[PDB]
Amino acid sequence: YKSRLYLLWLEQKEITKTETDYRYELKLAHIRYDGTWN
Amino acid sequence: WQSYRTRLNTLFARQLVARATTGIDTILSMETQNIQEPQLGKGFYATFV
Repeated sequence: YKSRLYLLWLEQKEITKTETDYRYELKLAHIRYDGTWN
Repeated sequence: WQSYRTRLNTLFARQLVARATTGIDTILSMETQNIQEPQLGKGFYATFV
């Protein structure tokens, strides 16, 4: 995107409500000009 | 400010990223220095000679 490499991924978090259920989050990270990642 | 609008940020770096994929020779070029940014809200440009 915008001629830059990004990594997009889905993560799962376990939550007690008892009963077990899950929370989901999407994360996005990218390469900076010096080669490090954000 | 009253009737004036002052740009506070820049989008240059975002457009630079794509140009930058070819290296320094592009980054520091005159073409790069001619990147345009969006106008500050409703309005228009005009020439007065």
